[PDB]
Amino acid sequence: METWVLGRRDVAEVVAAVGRDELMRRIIDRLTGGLAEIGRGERHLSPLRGGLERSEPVPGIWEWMPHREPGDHITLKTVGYSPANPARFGLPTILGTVARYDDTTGALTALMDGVLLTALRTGAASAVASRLLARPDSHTLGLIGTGAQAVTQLHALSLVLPLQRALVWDTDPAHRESFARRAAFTGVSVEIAEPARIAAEADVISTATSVAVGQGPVLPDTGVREHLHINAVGADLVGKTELPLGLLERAFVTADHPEQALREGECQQLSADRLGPQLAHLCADPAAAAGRQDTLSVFDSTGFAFEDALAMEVFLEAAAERDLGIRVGIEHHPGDALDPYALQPLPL
Amino acid sequence: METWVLGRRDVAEVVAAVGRDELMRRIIDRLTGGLAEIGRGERHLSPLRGGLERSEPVPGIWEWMPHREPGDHITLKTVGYSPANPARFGLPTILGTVARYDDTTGALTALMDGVLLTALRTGAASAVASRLLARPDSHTLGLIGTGAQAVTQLHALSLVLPLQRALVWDTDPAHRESFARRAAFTGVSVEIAEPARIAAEADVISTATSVAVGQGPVLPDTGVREHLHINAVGADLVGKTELPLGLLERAFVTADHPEQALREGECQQLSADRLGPQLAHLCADPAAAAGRQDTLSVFDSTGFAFEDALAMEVFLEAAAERDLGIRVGIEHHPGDALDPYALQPLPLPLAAP
Ligand SMILES: NC(=O)c1ccc[n+]([C@@H]2O[C@H](COP(=O)([O-])OP(=O)(O)OC[C@H]3O[C@@H](n4cnc5c(N)ncnc54)[C@H](O)[C@@H]3O)[C@@H](O)[C@H]2O)c1
Ligand SMILES: NC(=O)c1ccc[n+]([C@@H]2O[C@H](COP(=O)([O-])OP(=O)(O)OC[C@H]3O[C@@H](n4cnc5c(N)ncnc54)[C@H](O)[C@@H]3O)[C@@H](O)[C@H]2O)c1
Repeated sequence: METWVLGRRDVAEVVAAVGRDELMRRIIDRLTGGLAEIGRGERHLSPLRGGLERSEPVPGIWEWMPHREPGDHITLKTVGYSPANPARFGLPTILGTVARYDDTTGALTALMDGVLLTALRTGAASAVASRLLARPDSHTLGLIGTGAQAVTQLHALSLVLPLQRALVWDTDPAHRESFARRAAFTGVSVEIAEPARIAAEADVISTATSVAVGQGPVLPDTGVREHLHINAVGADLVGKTELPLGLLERAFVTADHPEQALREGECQQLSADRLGPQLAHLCADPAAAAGRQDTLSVFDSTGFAFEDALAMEVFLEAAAERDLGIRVGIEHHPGDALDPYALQPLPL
Repeated sequence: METWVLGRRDVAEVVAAVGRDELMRRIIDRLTGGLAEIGRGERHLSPLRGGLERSEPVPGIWEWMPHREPGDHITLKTVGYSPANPARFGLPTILGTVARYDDTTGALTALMDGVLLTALRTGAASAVASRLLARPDSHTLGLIGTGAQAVTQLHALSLVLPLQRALVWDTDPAHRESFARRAAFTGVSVEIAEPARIAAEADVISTATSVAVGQGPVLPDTGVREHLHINAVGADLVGKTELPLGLLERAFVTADHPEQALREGECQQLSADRLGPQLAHLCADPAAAAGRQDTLSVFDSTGFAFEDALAMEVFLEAAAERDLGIRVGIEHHPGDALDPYALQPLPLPLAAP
């Protein structure tokens, strides 16, 4: 009968009441379970996303990301990547919303912020992959790109690895200099370091940049620690990549969603037959993976809508428990299903 | 900064304030103008829609339909086709919503009902096509399928043609028997007739059925009037058609969106090279359909997002005039754009507890 809307105030209230670490852990755990279900064939990857490329102000994309859970509900995330937003408008680069529709009737049942949820599930996905593929004694995290995603990359990874420090870089000096402040709550010490130094000293790296098509790589084609694990998180336009080919070619590479990664991930640079097993496979059999901790690995992360559905369920469970959100009758359900004009009662 | 939400009460208030006839005329005018722009090369057809097919309890589909106006905004209609809804749940078959996103920032700026808007723009499109291709003195309308769309097909067509009566059929007796009451506001007399009589007597027909994949036609190929114009409106799943092949083969056929129609319309049955000029080309230059009023013609209608964007503008102009809708901060816009955790929860009390 009415759409449950959770906007920014309620989302803030969930975080305040649950706690950042606990919320992140719930999302890590949900994703881990969901990916293992996919890996056993009990659930299935989302369809490929689509989007509309926008050339201005600077090149970006607005995308739609559906996922169906048959007999239950459809999730739709709608999300912009607008890399001029922070400096031009004081808005995040990544701006979106997540909707849920009843699978049986089509009715819009819930709608909420996608900005926070996106950042949380993206950190979580890197944590799932890094727990499997990073050495368990990893002490140094490298971050290339210190914008929004970097915050939750650090946070999530601090929950699953014994991180002592983060070596960080961004092409924008103001964005790298403010990272320590944004990261303070994790307790991981931050040091600004050049990409060459990050590549050489990190045990684990996340790359999460707004680099343009034709502007990589964001790390040099260098020698790295033999156990290095990299989460390649930047992803937006077709053509956009962050890692040097010569590094990728000697890595074990696991995509979150192989078809989508081959279009918009690092796997753009590779043949399909060069890809290792997908992340869900590793989640269903963590022993396919553990043996790969000690050699070079890359998690090619594009994000996919099932992750959004799961993250949304975490928020919906917490909100329901606290009676958060409002109810809005958005869709018109006529008094007679066969009469679009049965709008009664008319106001005044 | 916040999303403008026009929900069910506000859409109702627009209909009440503007009136059903005027609202539909505005939408007719707006679609005509926009289609002409496409026909002139000033604007472009929407990308092909996407969807997720769903088999139970009866096969339907949930679709997304984007249309971008570069530098201004992106419209997205999300809409379900679920043809067990009226009998099982008392909900319309077609259920959806229309959203607008700022093209520059990606921000969700507006969200509104898509149920009414869809019915209105779908009637309007048949009026646009029928004003071009039906005889101006058409008096008898036929309707095959007398569900929700059939109401606005009659309404819209009554506004552009001197209709005196409607001959109507549905496979569900209860649905064809309630059509007179739902149509009464148009003034057009309604009589139930079988499809063969409709085919023989109508000057203009609209087909808007929930017929299943592969289970057409819904109208037989038997002795039609020479000048008949048909709006083929049913469209959901790939494989769904309503008209007989033999009829289409001898008609002048115009699609609203050729590539889309070739996928989901009657044009599934035809080759691309056998289509007439698309509807946009006819709106840009009505002479491209010179003479076709007096011979067999088919408008193959599937719907496309630009139509929703134009209908949505009509509603937003009316709702802005009357200060309608609510404003809801749905998207999180952290004070520091690079800090997803820069949230602002309500402040805790200062005073001793
Ligand atoms: N994998 C996923 O699931 C997923 C989800 C959300 C976002 N993303 C992607 O992550 C990327 C970053 O998003 P964000 O929200 O952090 O954006 P952001 O604008 O907040 O941060 C991006 C940072 O990258 C920096 N940068 C640009 N080019 C660089 C380079 N060559 N080297 C180092 N730094 C550079 C920018 O100055 C900026 O600080 C985008 O590509 C986005 O689409 C991926
Ligand atoms: N072209 C467009 O732009 C557009 C837009 C909206 C809806 N549609 C489509 O129009 C069709 C009707 O939608 P609606 O909202 O009116 O649905 P509805 O369920 O309200 O009505 C459809 C009617 O078709 C009847 N029917 C089923 N099979 C039939 C047959 N063989 N002969 C006669 N009647 C039959 C049903 O009993 C029902 O009364 C659907 O395919 C829908 O997806 C098209």
